[PDB]
Amino acid sequence: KNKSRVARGWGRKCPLFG
Repeated sequence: KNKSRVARGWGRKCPLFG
C-alpha cells in the first residue's frame, strides 16, 4: 500500500502527515 498515514506515527501535532 502507498497510503502513508502511519509511516512515522506523528502523535505530536498532525496525526496524518501524508
